[PDB]
Amino acid sequence: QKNQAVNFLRMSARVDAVAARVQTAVTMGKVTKSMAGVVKSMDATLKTMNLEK
Amino acid sequence: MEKHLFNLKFAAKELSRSAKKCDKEEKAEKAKIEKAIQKGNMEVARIHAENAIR
Repeated sequence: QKNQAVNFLRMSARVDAVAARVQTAVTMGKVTKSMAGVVKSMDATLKTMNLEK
Repeated sequence: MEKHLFNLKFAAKELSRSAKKCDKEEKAEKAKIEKAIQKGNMEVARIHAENAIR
């Protein structure tokens, strides 16, 4: 029982780590998409709003 | 003789109604122009502007 406690708990560690980096990957994804969004909408609204007018 | 009176009044109210339509279409056509030039299309924007005017 005790050595199993060690083994499992170790798996918990490493799997948790990958879980963290995947988390970062997803949130990064959201930020990227949304940012693309603002760059575009702002761009097509920068074409008819171009500074001279 | 009445027949001609009635046709004249009819033609008058006719012209008024058609004028009314063309005007309504005019406003709708302004809107449609704005949607058009929103993309950046300089051709559709043209013939729409034109139809609005006419």
